[PDB]
Amino acid sequence: IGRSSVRPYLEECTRRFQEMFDRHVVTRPTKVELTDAELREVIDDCNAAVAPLGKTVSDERWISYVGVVLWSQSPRHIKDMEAFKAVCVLNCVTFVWDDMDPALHDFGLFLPQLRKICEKYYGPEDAEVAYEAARALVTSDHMFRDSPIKAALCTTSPEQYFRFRVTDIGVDFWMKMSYPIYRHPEFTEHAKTSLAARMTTRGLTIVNDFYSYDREVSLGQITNCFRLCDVSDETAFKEFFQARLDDMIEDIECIKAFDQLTQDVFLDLIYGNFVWTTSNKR
Amino acid sequence: IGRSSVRPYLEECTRRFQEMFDRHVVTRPTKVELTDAELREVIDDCNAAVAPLGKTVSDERWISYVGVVLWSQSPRHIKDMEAFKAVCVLNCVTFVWDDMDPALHDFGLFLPQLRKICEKYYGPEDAEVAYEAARALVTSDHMFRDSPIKAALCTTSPEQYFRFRVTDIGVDFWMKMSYPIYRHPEFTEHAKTSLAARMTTRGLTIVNDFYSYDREVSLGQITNCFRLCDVSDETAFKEFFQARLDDMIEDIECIKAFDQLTQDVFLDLIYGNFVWTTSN
Ligand code: NA
Ligand code: NA
Repeated sequence: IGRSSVRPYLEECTRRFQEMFDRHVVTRPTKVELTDAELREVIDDCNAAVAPLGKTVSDERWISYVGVVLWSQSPRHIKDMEAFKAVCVLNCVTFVWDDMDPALHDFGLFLPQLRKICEKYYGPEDAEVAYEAARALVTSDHMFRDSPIKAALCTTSPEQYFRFRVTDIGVDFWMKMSYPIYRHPEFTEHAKTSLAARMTTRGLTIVNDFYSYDREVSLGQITNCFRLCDVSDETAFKEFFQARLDDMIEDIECIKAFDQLTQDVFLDLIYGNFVWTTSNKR
Repeated sequence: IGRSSVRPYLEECTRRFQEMFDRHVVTRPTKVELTDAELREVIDDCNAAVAPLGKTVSDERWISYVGVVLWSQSPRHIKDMEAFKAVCVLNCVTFVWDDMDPALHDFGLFLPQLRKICEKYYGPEDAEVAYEAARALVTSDHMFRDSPIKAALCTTSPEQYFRFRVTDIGVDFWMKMSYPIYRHPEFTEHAKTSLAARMTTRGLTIVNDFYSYDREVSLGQITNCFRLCDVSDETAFKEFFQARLDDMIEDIECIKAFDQLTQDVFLDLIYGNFVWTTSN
């Protein structure tokens, strides 16, 4: 990767992200703890869904995927643990699908597994909303592989890039499968209009992109907001990073105008995602 | 702000918007012609949908609303005229609902009517996608009236304002009811991810906001991007307006990376909306 690396800024940016969250969010993420029985159930369902694909995945690997759900949901407000388990399974199986060679992507085998998961854990209406979101995300992933549109949106400006990431980073899917956990009519509506996703996209994506940059550029991946700046130039990098923190701050201050429960969930998502992303486990 | 106006800029901004579309889109909108029978079918369904509200709407009002669909769809690519009629009806009855005293908003009576429209004109899955978009939009409006969240998103920055308008100005609804008109797999997916709405929100909202500004500020409505600048300050106004034209241009040039049918639809929507808005 040569000088296209954020390694020189890794510690300072980690410190600044945390400082920002401490100043602006205050409430520290907590990890939801599943019983051994609940985790086993989650993992069994994950294994079942990827079995048709001939994937064997260890518990260790599943638990490494699931941690983002354990850290980035909002334990204060959980009301439906069946829905919580659905989010665990769906998150994990999607990560596995995403890590597969796309030439092995058999949608005909995988999509009915997603449907079977949703029907197990959600009521009829919610199962359809979660399933459609999952189907929309994997379909978009397939459409945007080596696509000129992805190139155009990702390289034009931060505005076009984040617009693309509202779907691509997975947060619209996340919101559409997570609202049944909270049974909160306002949150449910913000999830369904995708306003929830639009509010949280930058705080999730900027953190994810920062910590994935070196790995991605080494693999020739273009979907990272830091590709819009000359990371090798400390002055240009610091300018850009400050602009991204300011974006995160503006979003967070606006999130604080939503009703209390909704803003707890949105902020626990953005902050919890950062805690997980930086964890030794991750 | 209550007595502000963009009247002094009306002619110049109209010319500039048109000049921009001529330079960046080139292909001009054309109006879909409904047969007499199709227009009567649309009007009859509109009337039926709003009848339970005790709402009496003139044919001329229906026609004034339906013109946005006739001008802003993409005639070169229309495949399914039943879907097209559904968008006519859904568009018109949502306008009428929007124009009513919200105290008269009986969702119990209105939502089953929207469901009936969707079930008449769309196949089963598309009927569900359209109805859910309609329901989300009208439920959103009800949640945001006088909400501190709307205030926050509309006054903070253009980024927050447009983010709110992806839903609030109706474009996500429009895409999710319009894809069955085209039956084009790529467009259908961009509509269902809402990328379609994200790409076209600024070009629709900046135009709608400019021409609705005087009416809206006089009614204390805060959902207008021009309230983010002092329209009484000519230099400030020109700077702001140029920034919004630059936003529209950037979205349009990015839209041209999409597949040809999809870009045709997106650009016909933004440019058609401008043509209808200026004639209505
Ligand atoms: Na948390
Ligand atoms: Na047109």
